[PDB]
Amino acid sequence: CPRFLKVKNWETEVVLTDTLHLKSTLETGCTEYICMGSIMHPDVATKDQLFPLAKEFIDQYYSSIKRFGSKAHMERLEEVNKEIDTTSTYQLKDTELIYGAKHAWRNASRCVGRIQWSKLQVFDARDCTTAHGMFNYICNHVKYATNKGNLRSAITIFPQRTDGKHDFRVWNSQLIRYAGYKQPDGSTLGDPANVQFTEICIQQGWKPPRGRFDVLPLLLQANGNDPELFQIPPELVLEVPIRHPKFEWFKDLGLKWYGLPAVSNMLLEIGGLEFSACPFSGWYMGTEIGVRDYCDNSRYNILEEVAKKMNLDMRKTSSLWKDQALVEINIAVLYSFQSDKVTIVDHHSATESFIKHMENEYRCRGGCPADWVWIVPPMSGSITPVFHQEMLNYRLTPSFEYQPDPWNTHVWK
Amino acid sequence: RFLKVKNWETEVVLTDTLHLKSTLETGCTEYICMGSIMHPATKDQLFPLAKEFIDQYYSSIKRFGSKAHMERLEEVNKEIDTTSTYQLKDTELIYGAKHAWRNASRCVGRIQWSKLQVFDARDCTTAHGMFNYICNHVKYATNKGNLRSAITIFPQRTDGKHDFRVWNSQLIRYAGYKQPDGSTLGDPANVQFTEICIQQGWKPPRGRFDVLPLLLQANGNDPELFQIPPELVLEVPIRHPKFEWFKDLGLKWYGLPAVSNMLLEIGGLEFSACPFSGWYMGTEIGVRDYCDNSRYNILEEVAKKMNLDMRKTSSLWKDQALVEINIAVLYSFQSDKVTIVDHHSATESFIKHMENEYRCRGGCPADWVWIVPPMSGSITPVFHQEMLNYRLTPSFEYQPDPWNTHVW
Ligand code: HEM
Ligand code: HEM
Ligand SMILES: Cc1cc(N)nc(CCc2cc(F)cc(CCCN(C)C)c2)c1
Ligand SMILES: Cc1cc(N)nc(CCc2cc(F)cc(CCCN(C)C)c2)c1
Ligand SMILES: C[C@H](O)[C@H](O)[C@H]1CNc2nc(N)[nH]c(=O)c2N1
Ligand SMILES: C[C@H](O)[C@H](O)[C@H]1CNc2nc(N)[nH]c(=O)c2N1
Ligand SMILES: [Zn+2]
Repeated sequence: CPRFLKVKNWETEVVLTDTLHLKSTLETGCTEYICMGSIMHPDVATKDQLFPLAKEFIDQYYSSIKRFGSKAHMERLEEVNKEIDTTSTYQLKDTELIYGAKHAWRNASRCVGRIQWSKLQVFDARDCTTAHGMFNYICNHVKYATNKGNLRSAITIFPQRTDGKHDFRVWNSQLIRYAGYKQPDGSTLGDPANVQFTEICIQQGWKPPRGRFDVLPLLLQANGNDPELFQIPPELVLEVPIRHPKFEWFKDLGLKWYGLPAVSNMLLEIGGLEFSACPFSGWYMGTEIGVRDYCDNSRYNILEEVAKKMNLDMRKTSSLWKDQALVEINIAVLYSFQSDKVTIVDHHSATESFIKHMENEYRCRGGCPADWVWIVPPMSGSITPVFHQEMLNYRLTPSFEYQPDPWNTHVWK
Repeated sequence: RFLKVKNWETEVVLTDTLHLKSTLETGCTEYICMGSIMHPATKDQLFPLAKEFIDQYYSSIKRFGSKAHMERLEEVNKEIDTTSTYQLKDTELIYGAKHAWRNASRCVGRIQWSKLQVFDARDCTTAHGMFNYICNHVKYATNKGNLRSAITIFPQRTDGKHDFRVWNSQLIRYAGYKQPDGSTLGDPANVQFTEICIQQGWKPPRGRFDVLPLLLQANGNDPELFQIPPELVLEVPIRHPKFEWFKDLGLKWYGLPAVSNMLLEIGGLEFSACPFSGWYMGTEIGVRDYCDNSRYNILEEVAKKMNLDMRKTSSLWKDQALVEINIAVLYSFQSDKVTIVDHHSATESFIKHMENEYRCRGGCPADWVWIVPPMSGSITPVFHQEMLNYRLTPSFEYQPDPWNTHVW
């Protein structure tokens, strides 16, 4: 592979040079003959597999703190090595764990918000043993992160995988989500995305209110055991009713959303250790709710209903009645959130911030992996600075990975 | 391997077998992906390239291994042998150009690929002949508003020394003038080229929408200026359906989109001059041309007349300004019976086209980065459609700008 690579910005002619792609660890899916850049998704580790993985991470950590080749560095290596040799695994120091989680965020190519990567609160929950213990740690995460609307990014990290039969998993894809109920007539109430999971919850014992914005319970699995339901204290779930600064009728749509974006189905990998339960949270970009949650045809799909109340021509597609209703929904989402002092970033600010971030990364780190397909907002793309930015995408470790859905793999006791 | 693509909205899955047929590299490796990078012969090189092409021609017409097929291979062989190149049959020229359109991973219009009008201009020898050939393309392809797809093909490369090149990247584009005060009149994307025309003796009207003259190079010779007759250049006054103040903005665009700087490649032959044209997707003009900061840049101005709050980015004034600008663009073309496709319709057609391609051809290369409209992305059905990109041949490829390699 070639040493230096170039990326161009076609709006500013700025040309950056990427040396970091050389440290790529795993596969992208692409080959010389085919590219999978638009493809969404392209039993444990043995000793000899783990040794080099771990050393790589350690060396990396000691090169960050400017102690590479030091006495503490070589001594750490020998300790880690002795530990894999005898126990088939090892354990990360609190320092290593915190560096590793910040660095998996920093390396997350699909994430437009990584300018904040270094400010992340890491909650070590490796001492956990039960679902109640999990429910407790998560509740504290929610309360810390939410901070009364002044959100703060945090991760809570549960015990790492051992033999595969003793995983900790959060069964909810995200900590806070709205239920979805299939009707007998085929129509759906709530968030259609979450139907399968809502059914699981109901079978597992949940009594559903059967409403449009019913907050799902946590379903928590510890040490390989069957999952258990716990409801989140509603006082811990900050929520924003959606109104519009011009249209008085917009609140009549009875729309709200949750203030905390919190991913709980991804696997954090550090030094070859697998953290199968590692919920993290930040704050929302306006478009996530205004465009995807609200407007996607298979989600809340309110475009037609907002169009009606706007009195738009809806026969001709070229009237652009859809794009007009879309902008106005996203105007209301940013308005509601700012007026309740809940932290939220518009897609112009975020993309501008990210270009800044990327440039500093190229400067200081010799590169910054990025997934243009994910990075570019799902509305008004070309009018944001990232659209015109060339981005090399590759996978650096530590990283956040996808993992199978637990209800597909779990062995019921 | 077979590969699968899923649409995440409909959950439809398609199976790609076609990708097995490509050979050209994409740029990516198993470790680095360049899906967002814009720009990632001899007798012995020439024959197998020619052979594969003929093979798939005679396979597409269901006469594979025929006597017709066998002599063609023989004909082509003896010809490369004794001439270091070979000429395409007319049937093969037409197939090669339609199929190069068909393999254009970055084109959303490809549902139309087979209704391509093909203009053979391989008997051309001067810049004057080119100009006459181009005028005819423009005039046919414009057709009084009812746009039709066409391509014109000038003689193939031979030795690099005698290349045919249209120097305009597009047959019709507005001029760009640098001002003493730093700013730019006309089109800022064209400013260099405009000054190469002026340097060649073009008299610029120094205006915001001055059609640039043709700069044609024939057989490796110096380029020569030529004005397209105005009656062949259809343009549209851009006006708004509800905003009666919009016309006062002074916006017009040309009706005919026509890329003239690329390079058609068939059976290992290089047509360095092959202007093709179809019709516009509204966003091409409404978003990119008018609203990029390095283009016409009118969002500030429009949102002013629209009287929006322009103090904070989070009031999404740009996103409002943008939608109204694109409404006008569609409404102007439609009102003038000039062909245009909106991005909702062009995307639907594409998804339908993909279905067709998979169904009968086992795949359809697509560049998601380019296929997704530059506005309202996820409310079009292609945002949610997974696409595989790979380079099938014949293809349209890029080439060095002429003024970087030509000696006078
Ligand atoms: C601090 C505020 C943050 C903002 C504004 C932000 C922004 C975003 C956005 C808009 C997306 C796309 C979401 C989607 O389309 O589903 C995303 C994805 C992602 N973000 Fe962030 N993020 C933030 C914090 C974080 C943190 C704290 C982490 C990890 C520690 C993280 C890691 C990721 C990852 C791994 C993805 C990809 C998700 C997937 O593949 O499904 N982000 N981010
Ligand atoms: C007939 C109606 C057509 C429509 C609606 C259409 C639409 C589009 C659009 C919107 C783009 C993106 C270009 C940009 O944003 O810069 C594009 C690209 C492209 N189209 Fe089409 N097109 C049409 C006809 C054609 C024809 C006749 C050809 C060739 C025979 C063609 C081949 C291509 C190629 C090669 C690109 C890639 C441009 C590049 O790489 O710079 N298209 N098309
Ligand atoms: C950490 C973080 C910050 C931020 N601003 N946004 C996120 C994503 C939040 C989220 C919240 C949510 F409810 C669903 C999703 C993804 C749904 C599945 N995808 C693959 C189609 C994501 C995460
Ligand atoms: C054949 C065709 C059909 C159609 N609807 N649109 C096109 C492109 C028209 C066009 C016309 C034009 F003047 C410039 C461009 C893009 C120039 C390069 N970009 C990346 C900075 C494109 C071509
Ligand atoms: C098929 C395609 O990859 C898929 O629809 C992607 C496109 N880009 C995206 N970008 C973001 N940020 N989030 C998404 O869910 C998607 N979806
Ligand atoms: C860097 C990136 O490749 C560049 O901004 C691309 C993105 N997608 C595009 N898509 C179209 N249709 N036209 C373009 O010029 C671009 N530009
Ligand atoms: Zn790729």
